Amino acid sequence: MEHVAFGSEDIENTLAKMDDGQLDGLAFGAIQLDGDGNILQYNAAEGDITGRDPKQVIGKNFFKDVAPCTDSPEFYGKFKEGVASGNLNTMFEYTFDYQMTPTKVKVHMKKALSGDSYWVFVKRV
Ligand SMILES: *C(=O)/C=C\c1ccc(O)cc1
Repeated sequence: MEHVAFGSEDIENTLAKMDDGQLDGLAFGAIQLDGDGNILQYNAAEGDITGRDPKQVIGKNFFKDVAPCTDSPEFYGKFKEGVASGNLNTMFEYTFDYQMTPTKVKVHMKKALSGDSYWVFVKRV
């Protein structure tokens, strides 16, 4: 497994050398989003969590199509402000109840090394 801890202070240099294949090795759910909210990478751990099929989520919009739960000032509002400022590093708890049993999760959003690209990390609590 990829021995990287949730909430690490350097996760972005770490998940830079990783391919999608190496991303599944993560002990937590990893989601990469472009600046518009579209999904570029989805990890199986995220899949084990949300039940969504990684292959069928890449290319879609997280806020609009896949996970309407984050369409609130408490998640999306933070993502949009983070994109606008070009710097995001925030952690919080949330509920994912769209087309699924209400599952309590820990969320960590951070700006990736790359210019317009953002990480979403999730792990059950
Ligand atoms: C609300 O967010 C429900 C579900 C959900 C589905 C997929 C992903 O990635 C997160 C959350």
